[PDB]
Amino acid sequence: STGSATTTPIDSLDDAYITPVQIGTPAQTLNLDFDTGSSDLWVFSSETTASEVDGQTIYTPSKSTTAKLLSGATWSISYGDGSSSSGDVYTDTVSVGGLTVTGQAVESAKKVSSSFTEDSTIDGLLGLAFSTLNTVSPTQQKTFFDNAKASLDSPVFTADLGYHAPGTYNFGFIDTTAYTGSITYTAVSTKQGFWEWTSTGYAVGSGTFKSTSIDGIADTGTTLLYLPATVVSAYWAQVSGAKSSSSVGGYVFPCSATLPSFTFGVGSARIVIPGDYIDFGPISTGSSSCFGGIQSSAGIGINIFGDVALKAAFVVFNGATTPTLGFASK
Ligand SMILES: Nc1nc(CCc2ccccc2)cc(=O)[nH]1
Repeated sequence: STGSATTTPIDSLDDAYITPVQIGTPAQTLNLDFDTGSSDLWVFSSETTASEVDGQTIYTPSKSTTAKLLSGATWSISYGDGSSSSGDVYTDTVSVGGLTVTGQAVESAKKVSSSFTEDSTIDGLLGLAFSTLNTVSPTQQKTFFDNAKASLDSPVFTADLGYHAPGTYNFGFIDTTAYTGSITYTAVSTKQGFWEWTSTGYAVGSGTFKSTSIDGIADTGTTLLYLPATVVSAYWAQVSGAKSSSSVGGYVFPCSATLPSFTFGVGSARIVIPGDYIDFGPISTGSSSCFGGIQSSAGIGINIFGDVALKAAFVVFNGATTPTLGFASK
């Protein structure tokens, strides 16, 4: 089997991407944030505290003839950015772009943190990291991709995120028309439960390539590109007037600047992130100070190849016996 679904930026800055998902019988379609950096499929629901729901589409398990409460099971997650959610668990039928899993764990939110309430565009998360990170207790549950994998034509999914435009998640096949040149595959460690790999280095604009190992994660659920302070300083030094602001919480730059590109290495291959991808717009409405899309990973403890990086590539999440990641230009 295979599946294919379009993924859409939630706003004009590509702050996150949503993908429609069918849950239950009859289908209830929710727009979920496909997150290769976490491993819970959770949704806003009929059970979510009423004051914590503000425009999201909710899953109502009582209206699904295939929903079954998973006895005694609860979940609670806290993300890298400080947001959180928790609740109980059903198993139900879940489909993505024509691909169906029966008995998928659907984690129904009883509580969500304020950032989720405040964003009406995201109805929940669909985790695509390794199932070892799933938070369901006392019996850990499998991700959508883990459940689907055996049935897929090939045990893979791909992320093709758009810059200011729709993109695609495919399951079970590689669309050879969706990228240019070849796909370069690179080793993955699953020891932290992430798609963790090692970049071979970087370049800033037309500058020469610096060969240096950067360990990090391919994370569709993180918006920005988080890299070591030395690398991030080298980037922003090329932007006149750019400064790290402790009050804002990162590098900001004059909105009138034209930003240089940033290149990262995958083996001998190179993925080029155009300068415009790094512009996250005014820090507050009407400001002429803009927020940078490349930020220091210092004190978050891990480098993160988030959407800023991934949207410059066609990305293969290869779930073979020994997982690997592939990157191509596009
Ligand atoms: N990998 C990853 N996932 C999340 C998911 C939660 C989320 C979703 C949209 C906006 C804000 C928070 C948060 C995070 O920091 N990293």
